[PDB]
Amino acid sequence: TSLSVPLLGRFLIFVMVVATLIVMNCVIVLNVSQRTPTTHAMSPRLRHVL
Amino acid sequence: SDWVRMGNALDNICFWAALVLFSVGSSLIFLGAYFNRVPDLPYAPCIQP
Amino acid sequence: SDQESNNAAAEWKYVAMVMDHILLGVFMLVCIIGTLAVFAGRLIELNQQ
Ligand SMILES: CC(C)CCC[C@@H](C)[C@H]1CC[C@H]2[C@@H]3CC=C4C[C@@H](O)CC[C@]4(C)[C@H]3CC[C@]12C
Ligand SMILES: CC(C)CCC[C@@H](C)[C@H]1CC[C@H]2[C@@H]3CC=C4C[C@@H](O)CC[C@]4(C)[C@H]3CC[C@]12C
Repeated sequence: TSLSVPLLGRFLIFVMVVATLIVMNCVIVLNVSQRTPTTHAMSPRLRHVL
Repeated sequence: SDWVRMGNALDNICFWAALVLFSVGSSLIFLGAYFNRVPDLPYAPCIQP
Repeated sequence: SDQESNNAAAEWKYVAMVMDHILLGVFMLVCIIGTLAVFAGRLIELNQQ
């Protein structure tokens, strides 16, 4: 039925969204970690921040 | 090495962010169930204990 | 000789990276555009009831 969403489905969709966000985060962290000076220039602002 | 350290720092802060998100959301979703007990109705139990 | 070979390899890697950036933009835009093009007409028609 479609009057409401069951708790089981809500939890599964929630953890799927969290896993998707964590996948995006892992891609970002890999992208930052593997930058080489022959491709990228050393961004000083983000370095100061982090 | 600088780039690797930046990645490590981002990894460290985002771990805590993700842990808080996961724990808080799961806890809210399941605490919704913990408070869905059968209402204390003004009736005797169906089966006498 | 190794330095020259590595510079040419780096040029190839740079080209691959530029392609990747362009394709990231294209594919995210296509995701949005398709998600709208499949549903938006019906959802607008139902909202306009
Ligand atoms: C994407 C992440 C953030 C959430 C994942 C869980 C989803 C499935 C949850 C989050 C909020 C939820 C909605 C919140 C409130 C209502 C109103 C109610 O009368 C019918 C169900 C409905 C419409 C829920 C459906 C399920 C829902 C959309
Ligand atoms: C999962 C995390 C990220 C978000 C949680 C949001 C909370 C507030 C949402 C998620 C599911 C929602 C519930 C889903 C369905 C119903 C049944 C409806 O008849 C009344 C509202 C009620 C009871 C919603 C209340 C709000 C609710 C508990």
